[PDB]
Amino acid sequence: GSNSPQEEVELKKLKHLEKSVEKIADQLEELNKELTGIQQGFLPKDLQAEALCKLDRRVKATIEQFMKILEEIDTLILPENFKDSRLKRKGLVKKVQAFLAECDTVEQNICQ
Amino acid sequence: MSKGPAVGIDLGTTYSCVGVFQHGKVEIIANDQGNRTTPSYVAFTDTERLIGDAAKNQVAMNPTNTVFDAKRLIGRRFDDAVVQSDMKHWPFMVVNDAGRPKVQVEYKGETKSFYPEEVSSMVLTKMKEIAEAYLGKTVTNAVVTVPAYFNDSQRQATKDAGTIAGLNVLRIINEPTAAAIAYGLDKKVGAERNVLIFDLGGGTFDVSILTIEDGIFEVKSTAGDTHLGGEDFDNRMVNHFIAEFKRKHKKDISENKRAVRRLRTACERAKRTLSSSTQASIEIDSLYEGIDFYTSITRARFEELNADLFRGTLDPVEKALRDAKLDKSQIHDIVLVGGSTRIPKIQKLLQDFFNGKELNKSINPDEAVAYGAAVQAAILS
Ligand SMILES: COc1ccc2ncnc(N)c2c1
Repeated sequence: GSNSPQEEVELKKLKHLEKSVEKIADQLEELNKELTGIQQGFLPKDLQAEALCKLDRRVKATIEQFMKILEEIDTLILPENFKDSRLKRKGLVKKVQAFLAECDTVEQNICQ
Repeated sequence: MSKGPAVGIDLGTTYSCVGVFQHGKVEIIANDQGNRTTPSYVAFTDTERLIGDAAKNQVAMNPTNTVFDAKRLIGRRFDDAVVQSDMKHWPFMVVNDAGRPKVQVEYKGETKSFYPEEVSSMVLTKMKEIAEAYLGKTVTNAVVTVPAYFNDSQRQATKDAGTIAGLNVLRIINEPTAAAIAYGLDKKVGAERNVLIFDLGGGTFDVSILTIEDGIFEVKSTAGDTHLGGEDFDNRMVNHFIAEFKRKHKKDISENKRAVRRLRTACERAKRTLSSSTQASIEIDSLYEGIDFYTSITRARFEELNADLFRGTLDPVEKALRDAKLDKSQIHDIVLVGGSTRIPKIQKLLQDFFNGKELNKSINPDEAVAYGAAVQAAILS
């Protein structure tokens, strides 16, 4: 094996980032449930549109938190020999981008 | 909380800084987020009002209701050429109230307007609080700085912002005067000294020439560019990288706002690296259409991309010397202020202009103006 103590520092940074992504992802899931809650709820059609648009501040905050994670990930410089670090970084960026595309779907379904 | 000392405040266009003289030294005070400078930003939302870091951190979420650049409006009439040109570029509204400008926002679901001095009073309240949190004592006395070119109305409106914030403004002093005080240029033995202050930071470029004689400061001339700073240097790097992505991948990333933002954030940080290293590396995974962007830039390439902008900083210097009726050989002291003066090419262009004369630059250039204001606040105590 060629696994170095230096790579452990980078993997520890990436784990922390994966932990923050899970927390933002939990907020996106609570927003998805609240959106469904309005759609399958007791309010009439007009008040439903207003309740849905009230989630705009919250979806924009989730999008912003995911953008700040990408910016933090973009500060990392990982040598070619840091294979596990590079695989973990790429997997995290792709995961965040798939979450960003779900946020965009929510944005396209509110305040229309 | 018992009574505390007097502080010095640099109330800047995009950022503000507060310092205190204690134990024979100036200490620049960190804010609640551990930052030695605080954004001159105020945000209005559906539930609250936010100041500093908390306001700039949500600008992308709420651009229309987040105010900054109040200093560009303070003490001005609505029909001022500067107000008219500037507003076109701000996401927030600027309205006319009986000849005076007001920022108009949506706050707690209502349309509300504020005068520039009310916005600046909120930033000053935050600077006051920052000082109090560190000292664990009440802060009332302050020296607040203004540009040397500010007129009667702009100086009075700044003083009113201090008054509304509950501050006893001991003195309103010019930013180049505070920078000269920071380096103790007024304590040097001899005859009259001619000082040039080159200030490149906050998004503004100011050149001032002063004369100091037995503790008395006189402004001889001012010159510069109101819209020149680090963002312009970052923009050139963004343009360069966008062109590079087209050459390598035959794809245009410029219409994707998130890809441009990721590239822009990494360019700002690479620029900072290039002030102390000769090369910077950037790695951005899945930047656009799943393409990873791994690249580098040398200091020399960064200098070539900004060559006209860097060279152009000398025109205001030439102009300032002409209006002061001084030759460049008559300048006793040159002071560097503002974050962008850390750029080695700028320092080189200025030193070569003054035929190899050493520059005053040991004080953090982002903090130098607050440093001088803190010393002055202590001398006035
Ligand atoms: C705040 O720290 C820095 C460091 C280098 C820099 N180099 C160039 N421009 C800056 N504003 C800058 C700021």
